[PDB]
Amino acid sequence: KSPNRLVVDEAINDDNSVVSLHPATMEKLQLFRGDTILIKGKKRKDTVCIALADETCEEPKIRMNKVVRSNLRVRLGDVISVHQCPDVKYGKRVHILPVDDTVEGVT
Amino acid sequence: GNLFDAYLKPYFLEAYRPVRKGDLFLVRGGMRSVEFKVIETDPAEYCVVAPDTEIFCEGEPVKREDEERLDDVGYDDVGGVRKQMAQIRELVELPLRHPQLFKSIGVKPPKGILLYGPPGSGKTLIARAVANETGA
Ligand SMILES: Nc1ncnc2c1ncn2[C@@H]1O[C@H](COP(=O)(O)OP(=O)(O)NP(=O)(O)O)[C@@H](O)[C@H]1O
Ligand SMILES: [Mg+2]
Repeated sequence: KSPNRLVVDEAINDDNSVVSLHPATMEKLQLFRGDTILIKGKKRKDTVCIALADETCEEPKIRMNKVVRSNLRVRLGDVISVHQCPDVKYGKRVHILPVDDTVEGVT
Repeated sequence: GNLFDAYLKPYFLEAYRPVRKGDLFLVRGGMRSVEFKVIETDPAEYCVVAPDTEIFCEGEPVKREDEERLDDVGYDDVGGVRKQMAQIRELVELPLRHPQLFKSIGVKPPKGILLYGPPGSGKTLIARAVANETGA
């Protein structure tokens, strides 16, 4: 039992960076709205996402889209840990590539 | 018999028609269609037939040599269906002729087509025409 352990659920917004948390839980954890946080799930995967306020959600739950859940290897009903990380730094360079199966054809 | 005056002379007498070596042209008459292959032309492979031009058709029949039957069913052998045939063409010709583009786009076109109508209205004819026109 910890204040940062929350049960994942379906989200409203489909963006891959927005994560909505109940304002009560954010105030409990002292989290600034629109700031960066880190989420850890199963195995050893973790992600960095920007949090936002959503009174619709419940305190013991957090809402994420399928992209973030896939990155975390967590299905619905699992529990994830959230940690404040406002010290995130802007990146000078990012090397990104597509996937073969999804990009088949179009070039 | 005298195929020349029967078929070719009416076909060339009026209009000055272009001709190219190796090409087959279709002449309709006598309840049948006859395909004539241009064995040779002068002064070059491309020529224009004129009234004074000589026509030689005393040779033996020539083999088809992998040529397609010009009497095969096509869109010109189907009548009374222009809207339906247009729909069928728009559904079929685009993917079959250009499957690479469709598989690259990612959109899934329909595959199930059902031609329903009274007997004698086509259906079998339309499918053969589409197949022959698309080569599928
Ligand atoms: N719309 C049409 N235009 C031109 N010729 C046609 C047309 N409909 C029928 N015919 C001719 O009539 C023949 C017989 O009709 P066809 O379309 O082959 O039968 P069907 O519709 O397949 N019969 P069924 O499958 O028992 O309902 C054709 O092969 C053509 O020679
Ligand atoms: Mg039939």
